[PDB]
Amino acid sequence: LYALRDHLDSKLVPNQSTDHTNVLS
Amino acid sequence: MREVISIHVGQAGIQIGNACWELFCLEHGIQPDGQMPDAFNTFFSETGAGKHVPRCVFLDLEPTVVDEVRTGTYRHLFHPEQLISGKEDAANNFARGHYTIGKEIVDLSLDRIRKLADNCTGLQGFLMFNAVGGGTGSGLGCLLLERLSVDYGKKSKLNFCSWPSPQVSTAVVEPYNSVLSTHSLLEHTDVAVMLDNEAIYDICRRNLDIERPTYTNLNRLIAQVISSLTASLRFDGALNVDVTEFQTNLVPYPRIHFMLSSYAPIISAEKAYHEQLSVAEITNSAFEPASMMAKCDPRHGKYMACCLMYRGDVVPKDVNAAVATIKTKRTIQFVDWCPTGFKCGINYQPPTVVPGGDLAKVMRAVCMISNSTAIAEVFSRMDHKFDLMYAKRAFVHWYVGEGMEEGEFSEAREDLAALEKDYEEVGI
Amino acid sequence: MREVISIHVGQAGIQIGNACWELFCLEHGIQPDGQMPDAFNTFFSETGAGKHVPRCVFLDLEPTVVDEVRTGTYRHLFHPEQLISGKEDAANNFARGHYTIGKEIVDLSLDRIRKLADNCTGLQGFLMFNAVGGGTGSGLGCLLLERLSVDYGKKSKLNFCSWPSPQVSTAVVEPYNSVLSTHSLLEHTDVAVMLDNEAIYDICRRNLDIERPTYTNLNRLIAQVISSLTASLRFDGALNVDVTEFQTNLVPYPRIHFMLSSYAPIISAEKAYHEQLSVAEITNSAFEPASMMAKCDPRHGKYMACCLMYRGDVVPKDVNAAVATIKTKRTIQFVDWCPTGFKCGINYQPPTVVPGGDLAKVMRAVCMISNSTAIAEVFSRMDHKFDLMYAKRAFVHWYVGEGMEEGEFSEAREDLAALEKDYEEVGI
Amino acid sequence: MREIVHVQGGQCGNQIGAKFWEVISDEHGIDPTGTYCGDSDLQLERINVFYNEATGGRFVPRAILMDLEPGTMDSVRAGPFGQLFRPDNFVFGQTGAGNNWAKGHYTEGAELIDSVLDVVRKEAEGCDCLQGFQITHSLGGGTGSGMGTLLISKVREEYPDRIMETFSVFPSPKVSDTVVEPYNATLSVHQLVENADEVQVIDNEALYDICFRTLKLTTPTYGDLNHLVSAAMSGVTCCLRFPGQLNSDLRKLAVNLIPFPRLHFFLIGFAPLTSRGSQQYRALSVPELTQQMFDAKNMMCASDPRHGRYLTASAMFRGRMSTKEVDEQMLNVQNKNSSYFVEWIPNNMKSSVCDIPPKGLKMSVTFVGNSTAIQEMFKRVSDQFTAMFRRKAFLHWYTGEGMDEMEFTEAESNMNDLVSEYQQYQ
Amino acid sequence: MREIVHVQGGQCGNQIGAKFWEVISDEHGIDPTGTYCGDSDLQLERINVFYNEATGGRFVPRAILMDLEPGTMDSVRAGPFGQLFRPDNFVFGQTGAGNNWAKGHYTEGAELIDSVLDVVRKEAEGCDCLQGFQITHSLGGGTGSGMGTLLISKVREEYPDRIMETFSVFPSPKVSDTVVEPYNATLSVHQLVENADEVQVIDNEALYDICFRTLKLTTPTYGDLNHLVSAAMSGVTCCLRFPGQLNSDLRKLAVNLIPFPRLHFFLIGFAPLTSRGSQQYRALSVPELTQQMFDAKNMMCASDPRHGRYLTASAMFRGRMSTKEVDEQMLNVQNKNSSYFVEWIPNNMKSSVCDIPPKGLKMSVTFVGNSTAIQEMFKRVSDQFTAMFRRKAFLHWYTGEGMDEMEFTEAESNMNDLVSEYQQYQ
Ligand SMILES: Nc1nc2c(ncn2[C@@H]2O[C@H](COP(=O)(O)OP(=O)(O)OP(=O)(O)O)[C@@H](O)[C@H]2O)c(=O)[nH]1
Ligand SMILES: Nc1nc2c(ncn2[C@@H]2O[C@H](COP(=O)(O)OP(=O)(O)OP(=O)(O)O)[C@@H](O)[C@H]2O)c(=O)[nH]1
Ligand SMILES: Nc1nc2c(ncn2[C@@H]2O[C@H](COP(=O)(O)OP(=O)(O)O)[C@@H](O)[C@H]2O)c(=O)[nH]1
Ligand SMILES: Nc1nc2c(ncn2[C@@H]2O[C@H](COP(=O)(O)OP(=O)(O)O)[C@@H](O)[C@H]2O)c(=O)[nH]1
Ligand SMILES: [Mg+2]
Ligand SMILES: [Mg+2]
Repeated sequence: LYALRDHLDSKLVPNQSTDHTNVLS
Repeated sequence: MREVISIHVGQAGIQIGNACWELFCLEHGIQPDGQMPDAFNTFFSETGAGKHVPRCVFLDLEPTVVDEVRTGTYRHLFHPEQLISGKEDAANNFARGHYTIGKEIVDLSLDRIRKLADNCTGLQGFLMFNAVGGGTGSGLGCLLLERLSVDYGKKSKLNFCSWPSPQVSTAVVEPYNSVLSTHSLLEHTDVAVMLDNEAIYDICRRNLDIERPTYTNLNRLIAQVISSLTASLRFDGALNVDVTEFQTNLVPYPRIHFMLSSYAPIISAEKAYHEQLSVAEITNSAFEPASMMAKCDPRHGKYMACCLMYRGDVVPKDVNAAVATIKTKRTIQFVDWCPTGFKCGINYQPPTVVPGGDLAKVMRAVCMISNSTAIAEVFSRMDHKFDLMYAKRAFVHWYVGEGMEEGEFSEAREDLAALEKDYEEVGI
Repeated sequence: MREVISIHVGQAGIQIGNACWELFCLEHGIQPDGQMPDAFNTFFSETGAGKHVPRCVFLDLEPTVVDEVRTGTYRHLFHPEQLISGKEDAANNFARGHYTIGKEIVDLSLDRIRKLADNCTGLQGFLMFNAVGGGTGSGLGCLLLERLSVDYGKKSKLNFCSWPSPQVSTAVVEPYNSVLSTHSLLEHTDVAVMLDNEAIYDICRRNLDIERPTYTNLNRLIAQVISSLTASLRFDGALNVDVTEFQTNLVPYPRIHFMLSSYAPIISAEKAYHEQLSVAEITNSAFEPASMMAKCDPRHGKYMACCLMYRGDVVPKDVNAAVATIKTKRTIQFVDWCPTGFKCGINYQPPTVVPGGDLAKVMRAVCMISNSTAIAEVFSRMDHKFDLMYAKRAFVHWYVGEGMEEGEFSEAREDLAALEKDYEEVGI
Repeated sequence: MREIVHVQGGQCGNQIGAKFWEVISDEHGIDPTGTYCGDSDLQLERINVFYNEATGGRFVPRAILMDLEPGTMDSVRAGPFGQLFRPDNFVFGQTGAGNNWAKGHYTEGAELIDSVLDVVRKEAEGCDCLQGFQITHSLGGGTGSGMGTLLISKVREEYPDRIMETFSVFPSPKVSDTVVEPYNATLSVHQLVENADEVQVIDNEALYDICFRTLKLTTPTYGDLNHLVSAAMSGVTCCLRFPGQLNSDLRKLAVNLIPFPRLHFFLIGFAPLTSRGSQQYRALSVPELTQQMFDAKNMMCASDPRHGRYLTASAMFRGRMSTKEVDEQMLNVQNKNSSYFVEWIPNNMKSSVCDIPPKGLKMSVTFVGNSTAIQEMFKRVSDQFTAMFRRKAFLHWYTGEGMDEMEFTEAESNMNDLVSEYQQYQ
Repeated sequence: MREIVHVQGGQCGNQIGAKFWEVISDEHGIDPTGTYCGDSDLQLERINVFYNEATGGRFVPRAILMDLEPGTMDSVRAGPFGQLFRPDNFVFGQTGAGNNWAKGHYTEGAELIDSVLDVVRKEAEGCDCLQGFQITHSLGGGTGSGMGTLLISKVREEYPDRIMETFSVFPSPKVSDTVVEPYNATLSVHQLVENADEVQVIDNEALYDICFRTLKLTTPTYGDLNHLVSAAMSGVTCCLRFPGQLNSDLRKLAVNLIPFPRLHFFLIGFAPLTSRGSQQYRALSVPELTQQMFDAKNMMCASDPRHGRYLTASAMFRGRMSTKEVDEQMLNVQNKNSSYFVEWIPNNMKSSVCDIPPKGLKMSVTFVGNSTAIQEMFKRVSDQFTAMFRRKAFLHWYTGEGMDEMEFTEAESNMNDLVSEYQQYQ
């Protein structure tokens, strides 16, 4: 039914789900 | 258990009809014979062994538009008995399309739609499609609407009428037809949407970089608006805004039920390459004061209640951000007795594009229907277009010559004046 | 994230931006289609799956150059609605570009820069490339500052002006356009520099040792000095300062915002061979009075504030050593009330070289913007040329009958003259 | 034992409670097919609080899906864990209460209220002695706020002494859909104050503040949005389903959080809440969790606690942790924020510890607070209401269904009296 | 225990903490991945001073890196060892205050200051009692000098009884960047003198002067100047975390170096600072390192101490030493260089021997000397201010955004009374 608006961007623990500089040494 | 009956009356009613059904057929994946190679139950039936017949009726007193689709490509797509061809045209007469030859054809129309209504219980409303500037589209549509109010008095009616334009006219007696029609349209339509033709013309200019097309994408652009409005009925969505709530959600008073509409993006392949189409700017272009299909500048108009259907890969979160910038920006004035006035209905399915058409494939699109006091200036230039035609009784001689009584035009003018003063007291 | 929008008024402004945007395409590695094979976000937006579009608008009244950009190889690099063209030339008239044939195109270009600005938050300002003597570059330039200043009242503006040059002028009525342009340029821009044409012509005559270049050879130098100015906004550096710091470090009074510019080195393939381009060498050469980009000798003037942008493999010690030797030198004179007149920003990413142009691959380079009291004689000769031309109505009759009254000419006279008295009173 | 019967109403409610059963079933060890895995007696010794044996070895939740739009529970069936509910608990709707409180309470409020009350009794007296009624619904929708509210009336008039609570969401201050928000909210809050033991307040964009600042989320979803309200929804009753050192009850909270019978609106928070940049270097200790109940950005409700004083706060800790710096951590937060607490109640804060942590974690806490911050939301819907009556609009289609002008006026005579008894106590 | 809460303001402050945290982490034996290695009790014996446990065994710095431009801490995070800090302690500005004192302090930075105040009291109150706050910044730019002293100003009021440790990088005399140097420097120093308990003066070309003349560095970058001051922070707080024969802390320095409260501006030397050609040629003992300490060529303030008298002096000795020679080697420098010390304080001294040196070295020293040599620096930033100010220089931005002419006049009165007091004590 295309549950994209319920597509989990979280896991079992609450949180969420997984998605230069030249240093002068 | 969930459906809508569509009625297409008038010459422009048929042409907006076959554009809507060519779009819905390729949207459902059904074929011009009726069968695929439960979303279809809101616009079609079953014809036995897996086929589908549309829930429509086509009505026109003049036959060359009805037999045109009877001979064309959607011959056996439609059931051949609601293609109600008349005998002779009303010839830009409200009076002829309502009094002389209407009574021999509304008996056939109401008997057909009686059988169309009883195919399923749980009907949601009606889809009127007509042009009000002409004779048989306005007159026979008004006659058929009055029978619908006295028979199905508890059901919504969703009129989609092509109101005449300030410049593009292609008739003469449009002030006579539209002023006479809109009184009996007012107390018999539950919910109605204005469409001025040249407003589609200029947004074809700036958004589609086409210089001058014909009526075919006049009607395809409007058909995408119809598809996006009823996609909450049809397809599964995140937040569904059905017709039975959309009727009672935008309309604040029993008489102010005339609304504008806009659609964004209507963008060709010229510039779909060049900008992203995300909610933060599609809503801005939808509220852009030259993008509606009515040519009613709302900068001196005054907003009251708006309805937005986001279709595609749309999250409510950037919807909330995009509507917040509409609220905070000063150029759009919402009325001082309605701070929040917004709908955000979300559908998962992206809008479909006709093959070989001038539209381009977009991820997301917003359909707008909004109530504003701007529309008082639309009906006031009908007042100025009509009052000096009626000043010394031009073209009335055959309006009354068929059997209509002089003086009902002037009480209709009292009804238009009652409508203008209503829009002034709303905004104050 | 953060972005800055460029605007290009006049043929000279669009041709400056033409070499600018082909240089930025090399710098960020994008092809002319816009699609790469996040440092580009200050000049390019996003589009689709990998395309970028510049935040630029190409505004002329003549279509012979704007349509020629559309027809050329950089067609789909720009969004087609960002290139706005008119109908007919201003034709070296400040009256036409500001009053008569400007009102139908300022409102259209304002819409395009509106839709280009609300895409993201974090804007620093605007970069307006324009000429002065041209009718379009002064006329639409004046009205664009007038509209952008009153609604974007807290955002910076960068008027890069191609001021008329001393020996050659290649125009007749251009002293009229220059005084009228500064009538409104003073109260509406934030940072402006003068880029005189024969100062640049002299640069490419004794640094490139080419004696008949073209317009594109100068526009490569202007592209290089804009790229070296805004390289802090794009590439990470040890000491980075950008548009906000320019508006607060180089313009100590609100009404002195006229600066010079220079670059170092500007060397050909054979001249890169025979010297190492040390930091101290490319600061002495940038501070050479013959190296300035406005025919504006600082030998008989006093420096007021200075800013240098070191790009490439520059080290933070010899930026201090080159500044120290400049302080010790007596030929360069400073102002008494500014003991610490030096600002700089160092960057790592060296200036790129166009393959087939005229520059050479350099390890390091210096950009320059310096405010001084030496622009007093630059505008005092625009005073003198305007005197004997405005003695007895030279070409005045077509500015006064075509949009303005007589008296705006006189008002522009004390507006530029009060800038001369402002330049005199600061030094003393 | 004692069993909580769950009623789930509205489009918003049927998605909230679906994630509620998606988070309770997988923390109790039940697969979506109904079987069990997890080989622990702690997950099974009290499973009758929410489930029922089906004499096939599976557990069917004691949930009642109820709605007047037939697409909402259509998505529940298609979704994951969508084969737990009995089809006989489902009651459908075809005419649809279209974002309309009036037609959802009376016109189609009659032919479905007889059936959803049939289904609740044979889920009620079929047990030995029930305990309470949890109801997830919305005050912004039409059938979530009207049709579910008539259910609140009919349950209490049969069962007048049992506890019941509503995890209700509220209309939005900033970005508002379903434009008759004060109409739906305030006609329902009269029935909420006279006919409900607890009402816990959730704001949609306050949850947006949770995912924006304390979660660092770019584009979260209703799955996550209902997940962080089902964490506290789990936490209010997990101490009932599980043992602990100092156990607790819904009525245990009720007696010592509600001071006086008409104010029972609660302020629900949950801790901890981490990002990728808030999980690795962060100590998970009780003094670190003390500040996350008393953090306005960690609040699921729009009411800013700094603009009020907590009448009575309570916390439901979970995990392997000592019970005492529950309480001197609640003592020093009371002592430093003395001006943030009411003065005429000594030792305002309640503490309780459950000996089962949330699954996958080591420690959490669910905050419930009766506070005088809540009047911010109660006065914006009040004066959004008063702008819709001095010119009579949008209610003529309420009067056409029976909702005449009489009851709207005392809907405000009890609403401003509700906030007057709030402010007269500070 | 005693804990330091570190705050870094500005691009200078974030880079100077992007070298100090490295030189203090490897002193504690901490990997960039936060895991300890080194099997020593003494490194972990006081790690709570500058770090907090994360309930994972890994230690997070108690720093708050903060300014108004995102390019500074993105380069810190991308650089080595920059992962140790929280993105929660990182606070972001997007528009940026560009070399502007006024809009850093009043308009822009005050918008950000209510959220970075949240993260600084969380690192403050999270322990039982803090020792003090260490704030490193520069007095030349906008965000590090204008709003950098705003947080110096406000931490005075809620935390008055605890010490205020600050490093400030003063403007350079002969070659200075950031054209408005004295407007940022003098308008910051008045808030920096009644809201900071002790301030250390570091000058940019004096760091260069140590590089070219004593280190013989052919190629010094900003990282080479940054090591010189990172060793100065490491020595001054070494005895807090690491034991010794004679203890010393921040208040130990404060009560012995300030006799009069309006003067707390300190000179810093660091020894040994060897050119590596003669590193293998130089003996390492107390009687050779003390005259490297008392030396103008080893001064990271560009003031010759021979143009003044040492009011008070101190030395944080470090290493396996002899704590007799800790003190007659500075007895020698007092009774020979008699004129270089003040007369009405007999016995101007404090040695503070700390047992554990930096790794490899057997001896090291940071030197804190409160002297009237800084008179030349305060006069020089004064006449550079007043030559500009007499002709209204670069000021219409400052006045137009929330300041006026009046505030700059007492900015020079409490600049000038610092010089007038140092001549009273001369
Ligand atoms: N949307 C739309 N409007 C049209 C089209 N063709 C004509 N119209 C408008 O319709 C108005 C008149 O109505 P008609 O299209 O002639 O149809 P009618 O009202 O039934 O009148 P008849 O010609 O007698 O059938 C004109 O003023 C046109 O502006 C069309 O193809 N699409
Ligand atoms: N540096 C530089 N200067 C140019 C260029 N093109 C034109 N100019 C200058 O512009 C002046 C001519 O006027 P234009 O700027 O072309 O006039 P305009 O802005 O197009 O205004 P209209 O001619 O009315 O359209 C000459 O004096 C040139 O110095 C160019 O490509 N580079
Ligand atoms: N948290 C949450 N809020 C929701 C959800 N669905 C809808 N809402 C909110 O509820 C309001 C609309 O209520 P609605 O679902 O139409 O109630 P209904 O009339 O009973 O269908 C909107 O303002 C949304 O913010 C959901 O799944 N989760
Ligand atoms: N010690 C040190 N000084 C620096 C560094 N970068 C710049 N400076 C000095 O500080 C001045 C610029 O200060 P800046 O960091 O821009 O201050 P801000 O604008 O407030 O962040 C320049 O004049 C430099 O001399 C650095 O990395 N380390
Ligand atoms: Mg026709
Ligand atoms: Mg031109």
